[PDB]
Amino acid sequence: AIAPNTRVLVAGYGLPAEFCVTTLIGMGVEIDKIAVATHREDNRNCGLHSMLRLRNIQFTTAAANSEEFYEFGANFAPDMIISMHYRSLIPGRFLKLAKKGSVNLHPSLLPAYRGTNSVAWVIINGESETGFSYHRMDENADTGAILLQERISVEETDTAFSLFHRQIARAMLRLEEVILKLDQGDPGFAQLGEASYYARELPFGGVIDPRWSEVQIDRFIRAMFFPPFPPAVLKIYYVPSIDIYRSL
Amino acid sequence: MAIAPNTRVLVAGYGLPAEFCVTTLIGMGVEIDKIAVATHREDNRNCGLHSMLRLRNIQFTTAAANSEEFYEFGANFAPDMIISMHYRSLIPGRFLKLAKKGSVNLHPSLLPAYRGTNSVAWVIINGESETGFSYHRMDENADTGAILLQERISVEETDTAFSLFHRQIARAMLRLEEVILKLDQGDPGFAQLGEASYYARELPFGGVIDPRWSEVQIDRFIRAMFFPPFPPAVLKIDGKVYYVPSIDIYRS
Repeated sequence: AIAPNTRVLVAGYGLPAEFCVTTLIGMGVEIDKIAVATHREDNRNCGLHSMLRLRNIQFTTAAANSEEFYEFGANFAPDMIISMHYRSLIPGRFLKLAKKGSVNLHPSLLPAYRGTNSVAWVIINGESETGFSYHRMDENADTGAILLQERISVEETDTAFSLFHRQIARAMLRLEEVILKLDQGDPGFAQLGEASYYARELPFGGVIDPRWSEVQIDRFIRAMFFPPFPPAVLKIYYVPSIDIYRSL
Repeated sequence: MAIAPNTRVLVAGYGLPAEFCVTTLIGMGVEIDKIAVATHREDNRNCGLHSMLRLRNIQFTTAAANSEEFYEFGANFAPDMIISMHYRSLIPGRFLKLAKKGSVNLHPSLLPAYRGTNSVAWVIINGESETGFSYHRMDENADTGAILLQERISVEETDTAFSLFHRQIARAMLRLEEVILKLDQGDPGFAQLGEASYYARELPFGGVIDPRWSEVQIDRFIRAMFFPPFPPAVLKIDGKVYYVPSIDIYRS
């Protein structure tokens, strides 16, 4: 099992966090030993919210930088903090509340592909491999000792949509193991190699430059595929697949 | 090895396992227009799913499993496979027929042991030290058909219905991808073997401790009734009803 009377704060959003809470209940962690920091109910975060309400699990939606959020942590007094797709930077003072520390899920092999749109940028740049990294957190983004990584092959037929969902699914299959490592106080290993980073913004503002090769265009199209967001644009109009691009 | 291109997969399901199943199928490269979901009305446990369906524009029905609307929904979609993930109505033989590659259902017992519906509680109540889950091809009957995948889960002294139910889901989801690939490849699965047993829908002994049971049976029953937000096991002392504490406190 996990050490009894262990207190776990999950900071998270969506399925990953719903799945994490599920896993924790499965490892024996009591309800009063669990707490969730999240964001408001929306069309990705409804499962989490409906579970929090049904099972009466204490939670906050307060902003990560608010005194209300800090107090939610201090009143709970966690042993560990798990970040599952939490969308805001968690201040150092908050992370410091967790006496056994924390773990975040990042869908790249860090220090490669820090930032956001990792799954989109992996496809554009033509990577044959990506993966995910579970890592210990510090005050900074995507930094800290690696507890676990798994390599994910990128396919020629992958879109951002498919790679995003495979990222989640595969990452979940290693979560239990990761919580143990955190519980056992595994220090993990330092990040190393060639670090890269990519921004909030939508790659090339979602528009296809026609001076690119057919190979890069196809990749851009695939990386911009993410329903219900609009797909890539050509100018001459809307291009969700290479066939439709070949039709034009 | 990857799922066949243009595979068409209908998912009949409810709650997280179904949401996770769809996540699993999209990550395996099954395209959205080639996914369909049959589920029930939106309620607490099914929001995750309903919101996904709506956000990603995945076609779905909530029609009753025995309704003509449901049959036609399947017929029109024309699945290669059907995957049941905590679907709550018996799917008729004629619907399952539509899937050329057939179907799979997730059941949280080592079938044919613990057919029926409070598998987790009954496993605890009977003092099993070992249970598991079963992925199986469906036919017209409930809990019948060839096994594609069984995995063992051990039951602990500290397990409750709550803990075990959630470990059943978590652990079962980790074999899902593999099971979809078994169906992809036409694995026939293997006939069910061993002693069958069965348990009905109504809550074991109406949620009530019989004080004449031994300490060890009462221990088990209190654990099997622990499932928030539902009320725990009940003890009657001098014709006067009491809610039991958590086994933690019961054990002192």
